[PDB]
Amino acid sequence: VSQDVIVREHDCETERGINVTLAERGPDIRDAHVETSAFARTLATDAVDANGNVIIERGHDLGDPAIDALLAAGITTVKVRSVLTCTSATGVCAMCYGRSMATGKLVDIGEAVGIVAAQSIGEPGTQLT
Amino acid sequence: VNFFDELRIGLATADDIRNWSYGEVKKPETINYRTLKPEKDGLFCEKIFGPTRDWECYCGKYKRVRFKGIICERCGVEVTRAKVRRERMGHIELA
Amino acid sequence: KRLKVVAAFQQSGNSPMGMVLDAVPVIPPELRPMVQLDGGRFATSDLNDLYRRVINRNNRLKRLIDLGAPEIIVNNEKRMLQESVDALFDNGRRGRPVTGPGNRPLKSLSDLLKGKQGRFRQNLLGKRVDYSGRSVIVVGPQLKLHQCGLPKLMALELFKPFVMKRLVDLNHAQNIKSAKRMVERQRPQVWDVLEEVIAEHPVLLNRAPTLHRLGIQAFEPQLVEGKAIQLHPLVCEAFNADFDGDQMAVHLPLSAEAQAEARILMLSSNNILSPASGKPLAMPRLDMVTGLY
Amino acid sequence: LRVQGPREVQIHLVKEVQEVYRAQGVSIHDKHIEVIVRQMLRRVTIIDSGSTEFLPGSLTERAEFEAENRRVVAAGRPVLMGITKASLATDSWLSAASFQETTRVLTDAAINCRSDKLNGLKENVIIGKLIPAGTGISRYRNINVQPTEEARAAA
Amino acid sequence: VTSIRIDGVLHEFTTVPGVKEDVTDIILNLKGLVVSSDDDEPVTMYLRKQGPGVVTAGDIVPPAGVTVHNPDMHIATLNDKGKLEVELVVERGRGYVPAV
Amino acid sequence: NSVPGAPNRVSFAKLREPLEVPGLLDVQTDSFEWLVGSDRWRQAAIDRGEENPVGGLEEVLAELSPIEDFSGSMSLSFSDPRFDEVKASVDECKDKDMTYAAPLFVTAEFINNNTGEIKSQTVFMGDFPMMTEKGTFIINGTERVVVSQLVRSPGVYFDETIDKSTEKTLHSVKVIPGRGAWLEFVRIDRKRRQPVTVLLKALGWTNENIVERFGFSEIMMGTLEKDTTSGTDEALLDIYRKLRPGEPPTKESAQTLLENLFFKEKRYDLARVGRYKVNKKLGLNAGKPITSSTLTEEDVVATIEYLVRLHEGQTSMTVPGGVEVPVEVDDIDHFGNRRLRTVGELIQNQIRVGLSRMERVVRERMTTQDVEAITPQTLINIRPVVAAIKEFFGTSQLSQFMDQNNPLSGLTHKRRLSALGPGGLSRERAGLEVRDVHPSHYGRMCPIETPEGPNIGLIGSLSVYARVNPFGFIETPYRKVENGVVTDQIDYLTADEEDRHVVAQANSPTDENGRFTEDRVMVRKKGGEVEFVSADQVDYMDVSPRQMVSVATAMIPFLEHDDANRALMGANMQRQAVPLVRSEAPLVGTGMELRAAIDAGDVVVADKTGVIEEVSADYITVMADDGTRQSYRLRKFARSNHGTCANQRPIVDAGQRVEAGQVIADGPCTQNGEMALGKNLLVAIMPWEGHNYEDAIILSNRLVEEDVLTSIHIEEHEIDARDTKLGAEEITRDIPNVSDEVLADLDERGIVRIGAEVRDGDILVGKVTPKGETELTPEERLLRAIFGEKAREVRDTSLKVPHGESGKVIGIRVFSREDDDELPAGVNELVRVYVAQKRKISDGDKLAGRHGNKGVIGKILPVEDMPFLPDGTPVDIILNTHGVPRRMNIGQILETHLGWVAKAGWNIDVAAGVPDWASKLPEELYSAPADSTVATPVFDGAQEGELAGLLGSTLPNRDGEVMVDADGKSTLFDGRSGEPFPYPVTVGYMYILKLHHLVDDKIHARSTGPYSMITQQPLGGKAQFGGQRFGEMECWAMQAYGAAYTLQELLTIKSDDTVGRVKVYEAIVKGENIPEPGIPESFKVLLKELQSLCLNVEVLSSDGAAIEMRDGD
Amino acid sequence: GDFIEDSEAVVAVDAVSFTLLQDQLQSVLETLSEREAGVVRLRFGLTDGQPRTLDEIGQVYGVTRERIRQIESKTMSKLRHPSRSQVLRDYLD
RNA sequence: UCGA
DNA sequence: GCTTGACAAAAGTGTTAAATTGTGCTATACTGGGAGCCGTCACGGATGC
Ligand SMILES: [Zn+2]
Ligand SMILES: [Zn+2]
Repeated sequence: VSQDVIVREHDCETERGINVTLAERGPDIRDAHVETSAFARTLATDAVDANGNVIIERGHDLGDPAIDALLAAGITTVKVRSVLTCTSATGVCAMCYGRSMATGKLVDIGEAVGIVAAQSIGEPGTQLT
Repeated sequence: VNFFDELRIGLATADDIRNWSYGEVKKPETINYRTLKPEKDGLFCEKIFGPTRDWECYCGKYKRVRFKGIICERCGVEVTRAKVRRERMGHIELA
Repeated sequence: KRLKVVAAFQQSGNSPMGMVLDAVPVIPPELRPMVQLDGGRFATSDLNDLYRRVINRNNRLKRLIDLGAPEIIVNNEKRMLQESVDALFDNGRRGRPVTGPGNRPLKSLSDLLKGKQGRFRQNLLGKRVDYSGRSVIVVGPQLKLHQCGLPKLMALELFKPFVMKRLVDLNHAQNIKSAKRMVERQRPQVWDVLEEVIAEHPVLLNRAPTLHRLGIQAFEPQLVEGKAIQLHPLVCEAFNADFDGDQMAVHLPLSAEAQAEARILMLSSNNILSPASGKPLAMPRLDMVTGLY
Repeated sequence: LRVQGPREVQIHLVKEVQEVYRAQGVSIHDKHIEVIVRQMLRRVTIIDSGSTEFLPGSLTERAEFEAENRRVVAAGRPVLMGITKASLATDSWLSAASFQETTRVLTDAAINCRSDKLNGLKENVIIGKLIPAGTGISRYRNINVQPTEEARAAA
Repeated sequence: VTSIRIDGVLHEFTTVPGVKEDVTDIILNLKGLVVSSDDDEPVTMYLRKQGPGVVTAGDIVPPAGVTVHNPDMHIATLNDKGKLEVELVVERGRGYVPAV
Repeated sequence: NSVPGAPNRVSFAKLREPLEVPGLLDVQTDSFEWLVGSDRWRQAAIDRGEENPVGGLEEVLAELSPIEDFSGSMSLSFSDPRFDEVKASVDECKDKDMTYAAPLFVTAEFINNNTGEIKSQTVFMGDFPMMTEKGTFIINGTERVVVSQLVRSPGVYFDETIDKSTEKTLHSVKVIPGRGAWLEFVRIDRKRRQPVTVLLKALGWTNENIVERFGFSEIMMGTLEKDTTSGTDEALLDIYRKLRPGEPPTKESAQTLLENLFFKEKRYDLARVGRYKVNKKLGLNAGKPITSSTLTEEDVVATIEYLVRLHEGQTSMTVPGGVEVPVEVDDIDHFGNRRLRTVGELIQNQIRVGLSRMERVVRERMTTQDVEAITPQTLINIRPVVAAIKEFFGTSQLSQFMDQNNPLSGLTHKRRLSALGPGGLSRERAGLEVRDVHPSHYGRMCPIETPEGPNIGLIGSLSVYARVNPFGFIETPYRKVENGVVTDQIDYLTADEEDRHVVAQANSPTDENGRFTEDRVMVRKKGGEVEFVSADQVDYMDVSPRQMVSVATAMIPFLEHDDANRALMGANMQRQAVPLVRSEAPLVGTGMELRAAIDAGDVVVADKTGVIEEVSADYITVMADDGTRQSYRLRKFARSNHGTCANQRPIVDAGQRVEAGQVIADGPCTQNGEMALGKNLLVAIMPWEGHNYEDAIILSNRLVEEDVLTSIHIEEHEIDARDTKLGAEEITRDIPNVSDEVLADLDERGIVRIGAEVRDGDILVGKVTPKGETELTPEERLLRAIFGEKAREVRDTSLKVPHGESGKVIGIRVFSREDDDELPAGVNELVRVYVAQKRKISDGDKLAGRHGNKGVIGKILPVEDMPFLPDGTPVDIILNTHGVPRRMNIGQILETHLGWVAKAGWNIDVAAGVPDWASKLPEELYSAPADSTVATPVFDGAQEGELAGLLGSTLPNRDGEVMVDADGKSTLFDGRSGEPFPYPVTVGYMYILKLHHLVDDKIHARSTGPYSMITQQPLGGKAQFGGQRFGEMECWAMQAYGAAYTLQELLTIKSDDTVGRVKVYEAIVKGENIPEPGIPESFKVLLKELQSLCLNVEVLSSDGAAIEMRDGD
Repeated sequence: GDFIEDSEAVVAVDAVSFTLLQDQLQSVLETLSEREAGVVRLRFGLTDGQPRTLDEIGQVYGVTRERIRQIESKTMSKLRHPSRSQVLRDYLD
């Protein structure tokens, strides 16, 4: 089902995205899983604090160093660019997908991520009960 | 060539099947029990599916590559490469 | 739901008459081969007998019609022809399948495509390839991350055409015939020639089953004695390869594009991270853990 | 899906799917599960009209539905279908033939006189062509290489 | 010792008539031989034992300049029908070399 | 022990065996003797049992007697099966490729007293395969074994399910016959939608009788209240038409049809096992003579009563006029309801089919064949009878090639129990309920031993002390105990009978005089559920521990310290060992090796007390004290079915004295009468510089120099000279095109010379075949003129040794047609060459212990640099420490410590008062010399306290110094570095085995080779010299990297491209660049296949119209 | 069906060897009389593929069939002579 | 029927 | 350097004895097959009731 999905273009240029939990209700903390969701992403819209300092600009890789600064600013949510909102008439765009997990860098124009995602989900399936 | 955009499918009408076929197989015979040759007007018949040996008619009048694209008048086999036996189809006319 | 079929015929130009056959195409002989193997005994494809039942019953129907016959006999022959053509295209889809000796259902044209053994999942989505081999794997603790121990007999047969042209380049042998015989006979000259072509020529190692893309990695061959294969201990986590007797396969890229894809894309040193979670897949584990701890 | 719309179903699926994999200690990235989820909601039902051979109760791609719906010279709702039903609805008829239910896929394709553009990679694999991905993209394979005149002077 | 030769056997997997051991088991017993040679070039010893008894390591007649340091070693046991004729090649070297 | 030649191996067992291990091959021999009038089996049934024993043949002839023509005028009776001496000795059968059988004689009387009476005759059915003394068969020269199938016994078994409609429980009933139409409760003959009350009116039951039986607990009364019609004869017309509804039913035909379908013995065959099952289970004919046919009515009346009784829950049910029996649901897996079809019975069913297939010819012959004078000679065609036998021994899943790597694998194969086969479940059809061990498997089937593949739970090994019933239900021995005192009585109990008693634990305190010493004792109830009771209620007791575990499982020392998983691997890998050149018995091992070795049949046993007259490698002769002279020929370097060596060696001295049952010559894997599957090596457990990593193993080079791990492998090659269509095939030295140098090793006949060496590609046997017409090219046939070598009419077809093997030729076997011999039609000369080789232990070969530890050889270091004790004695194997704790098999450490304890002599001080560690200590075991053998029975073993105390012992390493402390660790010296290791390491003597998985067999390499005919892809397997399969999942990994050229290369020019592969080979040889790939041939085949289905398919260019791949597309 | 190898399937080595064999014959036959080389080409057919006969070769060169057998024998002894045939020994088969 |  | 004529072998070649091959025919009266099938499991969607 996902084998025909590849990265066609660099950026789809759309402004849509989804929200990430990112450290909820602490302290008086953080979140159990921020590496599966927030990490490796790319910021959809600017992340601003209460007074609007605009700490992290759009398109940042949202690495762990960026998460610490976001926590220090005190914002509990960030709208992130995802493949669900990506337009990209054919395939998907590199900016919406995110950082290549193996490379640690951005996704190349040739990467076929459907088969990679299928294997990423299927391989651990031997450990389920 | 291995560069063609699309491949289309569909239904084969009785005329399409007749145009594919190089002849009607009239007998349920495979090979002679003695000579082991492809007996005529059956399955494997060289008159339609092509020759067993490269550039050879069934009776052996034309054994050489000088003449190709010709059909032996006696045995009715076309002189060409034996690979045509892979691509050549027959047909059965139903009653 | 009935409209979809009625509309399908309306949009295209194919007449619905195509659903009834006035003629049955015959598959070429070489695809339904009849050949002899041991000492004259024969083996043939099932289609020939499925075709035989069709042609036999069709001709018997012509004989009944010319004589003239009661409808009981003619109609009985017609339905027999109906089931013979059915058994040819799809055997067992309607009623009991046509069985051979010992109650073995005959293979039908539809059986050729379907299933794990059909043309698709068997001979299309996968194939058996040349320039390949296999053997057991042993630890290669002294190897570099990009290196792998390669049995010398295996590499000799894998690179055979290359070492042939090399010892023909050199005067060790004349023309190509003595070169092939010199490789097959193991004569010691070719060993020094094999190390020459092996140099910086990558090979692909595979450990089945392949769950993710790291199940295949490129390495630089190192001629090694014995019949076993030396694998780097760090890549074991990727292949999930235990040293309890696992077998691995080797493939040899040929064209320049293939060799390039093995050096850049598929090199072992290039992929050290799991392309799923991102955590490093090749890291010190087991003895190295307790060794450093 | 009937309540909160398409964008929420994708959030619910990824949350539930990741919850099962997290229970066993398996850590994957949500982007992977989103790649699979994106393929389920790419189709829409056609309730009425279509204006041109778009039948009611039919599942057609959203993008292809948006282009045909222009026709200024059709109504439907987004759907949610399993991966099997989606991969069987692929525009490539021989890609579905090689996947599952080969007999049913073939009869339907032949009745509709379907045509396969040979776009996807599974098609190019079967015919022995270069898959349209990785180094097979229309750009990379056409790269031209020449030595710079400044460097050639050295020789 | 490098190679051995027996008149009745063409290979190692056959039994000699009238003896309790076989050629393979006899060779496994001959591995325990401790010989010393002063000649670089190879030389051949000889062993011939007829009738019943037990063939030991002292029954070999050594050529000039060679000796056997453990005559008590057990080789084979024969009976009235048993007859053993074998010649062995003693060589010079060091370490371990497999069968050539 | 208890065997005359038994060596001395001290056992730690705290108990004494009340029962000896029965004959382990009895399962095969007893069933076969029952089949064919064996007077040995005749006595068994006579001494205890019925006075009318009936052999398997006699009972099937009783079924066939008589044969009548339906007119009643004449009849054909069979009787008196007769057997004569076997045709040839098994050795001559295995040599000549002929089955080992004995003729069969019978008596057939043709009686027609309507006309003039006819006469009798003596008939010969055919040569009948006979089981050997080893429990095997010889079929067409190959040694085979008939396994024991697990089938569901005929009978009535009821179950309860939860309906999807409501939460209330339901009960479904199913009667299972052997040959019946199996009506189920009320679906009959697989006809759905059936009422309950139609059967009574169908049987003719009066309406008042239903109220009496079914009136209690309502139920059926309500079912009888709602019905289509109440007519007795009307119910017939209603039900008779439901099942068959075709060809309108006749009135008289429908009445007796049910009696024909069920009551009749011809259509519905009452099972002799089911008759016993249902009669006593339901209480019918309790304590009455057996051999009853299909139940008339009463039994069916009890089934419906049992069903309604099961709903009410009443335990005690008395059938009207019958007895009372508990009412409860049955479990299918309980061995009382699941029986074992033995070898003799499996063959019986095929003979029955052969006789039934014959009567169709005899019935059709007697009518239309002449008249009055025909007699059995006229037409009795035994071809279908013998065909049923021949077609069974081959092609059948139950009859398999005897698996023999070592005498252990052969023995374990014969006692195997598998549920799959004809009349049994398919592997995919089998659910997970059968695979789980049932509480009734105790002492009957071994729960540990089974396959790890798809066959888990279906295949099992019969237990040690268990034996099979005449009905097929496994029995287990037990020691009856009455009133808290163990008795000398032993009774064999089977399933249902075992649940009616409580079973004491084999391990229990025992006073000198004998009794229950403890106040509270263990037991296992009918659950089976463990229970703690008192001596008052105990009846039966286990004869000993290990009653359950099989032979292979019982051979693992310290079995109780290992997990079932690794124990299953250890037991399975024991049958995967290989015979070594000199097989030495295990230093530390359970006492099972002695008994199991002599019962495997691969050793030599003396059957008469006396004195040996002569000893030789070829044969041994014994002179009995009664004056007779017996001889035993020793199998010498015989090729096993799997390729191993069966060489035997005599252990006896010429002037020695033997005793009945004493060992004489050892087998392939044996030492002095015990099973020797491997060697005892000095093992230090530590990680060594990464060369032993994740199960990898390192060896000492001494094992290669001293051959301790060396094994012999023999291979058989075969070719025939057949009459061809164009002439006759000739075997000779005349091979047309070769250099005279390559044939130097061939004799005049053209075969290879015995004793000569060979290598891959050499000519073993030269042969030739005619060809025509030749039709030589112009280029070639120019050299024929210059070099004057006439092109031969014949084509060269020779026998060449395949890629990657070598050895010396052991022997030759040639069958000429000139010499009479025996050969099938068309073949003239048949020659077989036997090549063998001495395989040293090599890097990559698989070694494994008995506990499930396995791993390849990562490297072999020279003896100079290896961890060695202060002795200067280097170790042998280095095992990775990280693998021991995780796998949950700690027994290997125990036998490693005990292995060192038994290697060196050990002496207990004992002082005056003895160490308390020895209160329950071994008896008179305190002392022991060096290199002593010790035995640790499974569940009566050497305990932890004893092991620690045993470590303290004598350790005189040439001098006074001891090399192992009480903790079992020694300070090793690195031979490579020269300095001692920083910490103490565990060293000892373990027992490891060489496994049949070897690198020389598994290594495979290919560049170009044979291609498939329909599709141009290469083939699989090393025998075909095929290439590796690049599959669907491997293509996914190739696409994930995003490499298109590597993938296209593999699927085009590497495999299916006809013109591309030859051009690529041309480019590599010429040094040019690799050309551009083409279209895979299989795709063209795909288009042609689609066109055969009448699907119009066209590959078209983007511009214009379609194109053609070839003549058609 | 998967165990039957195609007998008529072309082997790579023999096919490549046939080309290298054609390359070698051209060089050997190239050193000879242009009229001697023509007789050998027509005799065995070579380029044409149909082996001719002495009389057919006699009409092209305008000589009797006996004169060609003399030419055929002289060129054969010159071909058997080792300078030409030393390289073709490997091609016996 | 076995090996991972 | 090539040709001649006589010359034997080979290669066809036409004609006849032969083997191989296909079809018909047999006259007491005989008239509806027998084979078989037990141990998934979960699911979807027609089709049948
Ligand atoms: Zn995007
Ligand atoms: Zn012709």
